[PDB]
Amino acid sequence: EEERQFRKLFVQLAGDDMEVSATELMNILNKVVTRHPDLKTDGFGIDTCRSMVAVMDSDTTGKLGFEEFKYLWNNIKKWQGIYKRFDTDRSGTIGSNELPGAFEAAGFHLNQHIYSMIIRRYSDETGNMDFDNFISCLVRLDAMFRAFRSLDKNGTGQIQVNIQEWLQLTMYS
Amino acid sequence: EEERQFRKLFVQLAGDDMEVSATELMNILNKVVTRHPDLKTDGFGIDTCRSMVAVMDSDTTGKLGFEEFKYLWNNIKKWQGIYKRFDTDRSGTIGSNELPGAFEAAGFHLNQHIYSMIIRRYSDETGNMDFDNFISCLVRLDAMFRAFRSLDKNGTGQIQVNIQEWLQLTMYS
Repeated sequence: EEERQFRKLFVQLAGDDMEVSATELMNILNKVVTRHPDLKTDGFGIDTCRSMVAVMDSDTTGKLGFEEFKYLWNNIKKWQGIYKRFDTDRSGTIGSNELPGAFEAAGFHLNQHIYSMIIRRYSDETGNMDFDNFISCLVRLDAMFRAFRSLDKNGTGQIQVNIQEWLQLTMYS
Repeated sequence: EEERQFRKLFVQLAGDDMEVSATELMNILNKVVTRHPDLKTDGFGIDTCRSMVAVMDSDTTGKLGFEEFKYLWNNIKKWQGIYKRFDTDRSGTIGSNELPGAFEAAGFHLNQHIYSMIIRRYSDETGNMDFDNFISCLVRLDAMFRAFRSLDKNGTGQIQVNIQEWLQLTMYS
């Protein structure tokens, strides 16, 4: 299967340590997305890669575990398809007319106000967004929802944070 | 003076609106840092630029006001000097041996643990950090401290957040 292949690659990279670095992850992802007829991207940069590693690095190592990798991978794979589905005219961007649906499909019911900020932060002048930013925005959004949830537990929707917890959850992403 | 010059430029860009866009800001910053004999950088990318605009955009416009610009500008200017001071051998990176001081000098007394995460998130394989990341890391750190503080007020060091406030403070940066 697919994951069994990435396992081989993970073993070729870290062996038993089974932890990939940001640079190594970047190269793995770029072979797939950079060489895609429908994606229109230069591939993931190391900064994005470090974000990806940072948000998945549950046990503060600095690398990516294989299971963490799978969660991240199926996310990019899933969002990749949503990107292609909404970039129907193959222009290399998803428009302001399709983005709301792209986000709903990605797994996020965002409030108008929050949606508006996200768009302003990740869209270009025209209000359009490319594959790179789409994935970057979503990896962060998923990480921030996960960060919130880590401090929730009781399910109240209200959390208490001190500056150390704050910086830890926001800086390390 | 210096700021009076940027005012002229701001007027040449937005006139009375006096609000610069991320792309416009990127071009303004790159003329200065990209053409610097001691910096060793390709200049700020639009993503970094959007972050800069997002963290300063106090009244959710999507652009940068001139006063907001000044705060940001004096920060980059200040951090730029700290970068040069610590990249003494002019290699284009600040080492793991100088970074602690670079951060203290920049205005941050960071706890070992938080410092360690930051470094792992922004340093390269070697533990070294370049001008781009130094500024990127600091713009974010300052923004996160400002975000915390916006919800503090009583000065208790403990804040309460709901998911909307959470996403607003972390996504829009």
